[PDB]
Amino acid sequence: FKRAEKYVKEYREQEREKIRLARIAKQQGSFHIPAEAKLVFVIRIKGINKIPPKPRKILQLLRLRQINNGVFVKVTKATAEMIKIVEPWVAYGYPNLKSVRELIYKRGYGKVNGQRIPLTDNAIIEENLGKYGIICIEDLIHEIFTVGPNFKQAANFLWPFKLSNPNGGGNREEHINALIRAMN
Amino acid sequence: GALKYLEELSKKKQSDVVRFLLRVRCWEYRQLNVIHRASRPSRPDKARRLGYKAKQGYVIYRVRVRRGGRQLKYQRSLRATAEERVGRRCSNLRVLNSYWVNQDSTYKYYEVILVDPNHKAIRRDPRINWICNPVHKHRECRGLTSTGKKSRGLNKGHRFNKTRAGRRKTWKRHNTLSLWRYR
Amino acid sequence: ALEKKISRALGRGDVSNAARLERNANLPEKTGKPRYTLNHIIRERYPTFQDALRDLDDCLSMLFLFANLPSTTAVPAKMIARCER
Amino acid sequence: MVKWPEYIRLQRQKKILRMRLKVPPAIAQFQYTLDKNLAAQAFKLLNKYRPETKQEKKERLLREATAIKEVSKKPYTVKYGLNHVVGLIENKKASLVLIANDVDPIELVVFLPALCRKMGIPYAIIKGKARLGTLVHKKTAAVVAITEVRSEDKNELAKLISAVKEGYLEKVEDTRKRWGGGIMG
RNA sequence: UUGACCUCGGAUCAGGUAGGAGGACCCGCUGAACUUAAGCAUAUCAAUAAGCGGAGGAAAAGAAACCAACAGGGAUUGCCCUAGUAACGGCGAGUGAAGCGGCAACAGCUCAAAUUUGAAAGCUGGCUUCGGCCCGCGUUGUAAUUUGGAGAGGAUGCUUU
RNA sequence: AAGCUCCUUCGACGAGUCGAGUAGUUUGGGAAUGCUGCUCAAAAUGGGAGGUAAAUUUCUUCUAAAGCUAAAUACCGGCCA
RNA sequence: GAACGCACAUUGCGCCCGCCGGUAUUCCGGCGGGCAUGCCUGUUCGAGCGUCAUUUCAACCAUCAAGCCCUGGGCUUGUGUUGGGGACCCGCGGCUGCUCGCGGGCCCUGAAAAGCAGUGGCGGGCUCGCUGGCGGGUGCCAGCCGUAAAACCC
Repeated sequence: FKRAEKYVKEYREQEREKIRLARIAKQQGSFHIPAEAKLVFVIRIKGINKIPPKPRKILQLLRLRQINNGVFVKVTKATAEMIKIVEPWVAYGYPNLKSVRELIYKRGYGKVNGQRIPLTDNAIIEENLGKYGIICIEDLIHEIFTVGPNFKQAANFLWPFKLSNPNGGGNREEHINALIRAMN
Repeated sequence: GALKYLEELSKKKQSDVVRFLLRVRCWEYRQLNVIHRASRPSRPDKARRLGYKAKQGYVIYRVRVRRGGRQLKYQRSLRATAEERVGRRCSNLRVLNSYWVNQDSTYKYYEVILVDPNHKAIRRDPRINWICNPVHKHRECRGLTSTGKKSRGLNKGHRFNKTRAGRRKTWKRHNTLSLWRYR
Repeated sequence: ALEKKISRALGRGDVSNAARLERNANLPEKTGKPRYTLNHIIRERYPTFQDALRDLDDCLSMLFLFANLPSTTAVPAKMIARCER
Repeated sequence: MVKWPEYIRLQRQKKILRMRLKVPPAIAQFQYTLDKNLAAQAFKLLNKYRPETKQEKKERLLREATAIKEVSKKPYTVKYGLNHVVGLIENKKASLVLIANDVDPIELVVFLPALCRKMGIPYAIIKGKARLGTLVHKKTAAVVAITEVRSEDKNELAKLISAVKEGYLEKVEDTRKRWGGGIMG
């Protein structure tokens, strides 16, 4: 059974999201960030129950549906506009070397033939990818950190990470490290 | 505040509210033990005006007493019998006072406010620690409570000539032949 | 009993008393230190140091694996960092 | 068959006796209690105006002591205590009165709805003296009252007052006078 | 599902307390008969003895719902006279006070009925490095203020620790 | 923290208790002298007790139903002298 | 002995925590410390078809950014409004006109309320025709635009 205050709250959130989407669509999508491409970790948090169609399309294009899912994403103009669309549901920022290293060493899984296996062998990842230049796990570690042409296939290869629910641990540039530190 | 209203209500004991409440409570008390511990006074205005304080060391004890004669009438009051029975159950406490709470066809129910003389909250309070003195051991057995003071006729006036200072002391004083040295 | 008190404070709506009681509890996720004080038991079980080394074989094996192990509800992250350190 | 314990049987029979007798109107008015939504709104406001616990009071007093070692307005709180609240109602200082429905010596509160009606203070009967107790950091509370508030939610208090006087007082207005209970049928 | 409240219980849990003795005097409860009235039953014995319960170095009583009719007195107790008077009574046996007056000794107070409400300001325990820290009691009322020949609150100006 | 003074402000005082009827018990004491049991059951310029033929109950004097308290008093017992 | 782990007319018989001696972690004997009842305060454990609370009604725009101009003062863009009523003053669009629209100035009202709802399309949805393809109706759209056609969708 569902009460009337839930209905009016829902409608108010949907309306506020609708005006906010109209505001960002009307205004020219230029962030206060230099034109150089960067790298940001994105972890999506519980927020609004009902997702508008453009945010759910962007979240599906960024493959974030399940509970506590995280993905690294480039920073250029189009991706800046995409992450500015889905700001209230995601939290993003610059990761650290130990953050990505520990996060892939504790929770790094792979996708092939539409199924998700744990990273068990380097022979497994070499059978999965083969010939784009990656030869081990440290290879995709510094491929994620140091910029290169092999971002897209490596990001499509990796399952996104199902981090454990914390017990209490906008935009920021360095507090995300403590977040994934407590998220793991 | 509210105790003035409760005093005025307690003064109408056959009105609908008070009659209803008295009957429901009488039913419950009848099915309880003869002498049972009461968590709080059922008549807080009456207990408060008799010296009950919501402080550790103060205890209420409800007691039922069979009503009627002993045509020899018992010169002891039913309220005095109640305090004596409770005082024996709680032999470590001092009977402070007691008051009527209910009456049935065969019983009269009374609540007895008792005080623990060994609790430190009572021994440190100059308003109650007089009861810690050993001259107040079993006040209900020597006619030293309110019922005892009434039944011994301890009042001022010509109507209480033979009992105002003690009946037996007055009788011994009147029946003593005083012979002085120079007669 | 202190778990009963912190549950009472949570059910009573007192956030500050809940914070005080969880500070007093020393619950081993915000600290990383062991929940209980185990000085006397390990004193009575190990009277000298070479027995401590003999069990430190397995102890250090457990800890190195645990430092390379991830974190869940029963095994939080802070004492995993303490394992690493 | 099996035998029930004595005090459980006393509890259930006291239930049946208090619900199936011809109850006088002053006691039968206490069976009509606020709904869930209005109690939730009232407790939102009263949770905004809770008193301070012992720890916060000593902490604040230590703060003033060290500030003196090295300006305020009147505090606004929920007023509690039976004699204090009765004195507030009689002097027409209280604005809203919430009376618990399960005071075991019910004489302590039977005159309270009539008193609030006479002096003109809006009142409502709430479910649970333990609920009012949690609000004032005590085990129980027979009655609570709100007299005056900070500016930023005065309007809200006014609406709440109007709410009870439109949502509880007129639904009680005809049944507050009638005897309750009975086994007719 | 979880957590309060209330009520009723358990524990070889912690800290305490009661019982018995003594009982000359004291406070209560209960309670006779012989005897006198030259018989005897009302009465007397006697509100005594026996019996039961409860204290102390004293107990009890005690600061007027008193005495009085005054030009008034002024908590209680006891001594002297009042006084074998008043009063009551098979008006027989008899029973039998008190006010005033003189003296000994003198002492007055605490609560309930109030909203601290600009702040439960109060208290029992446990831990202690003994200095201050926790749990609990308590708003169905613990401190302060007040106790009706009073009192409160403001103002006011002296006088007190 | 405390006493006093002043006043265009206030001033809450004890209920199965008084009392009425009735049965015992007790007293010099049917205003029942007091107490107790049963039935009924109060008041608020109120209530209690007295004074008075005096012209109507005029007047007088106190506040019950909560509590503490030394001394003067008793004493075949206790520690002694 | 009030007499107190049970009995008591026996120097007998049990429970909990420890020790010593004699073949001794197993057997025996002895020893040390505890174990009565009523009640008060606290502690802990437990019951109750006694009893209440448990589906955010919160915050979240820029608390300043970006670009100009003469680097010292400003300028520009950042589109963000509860609903009614009135015994008034206008302006501008329309209508053959009354009048109706859009925008102002003056008041009143609790976050107040008792029919009056009408302006044209594009897409998607539903429906019914023809042999996935072709056509129209719609008090459907928590989808866009303003009549000219898109955007969005896949």
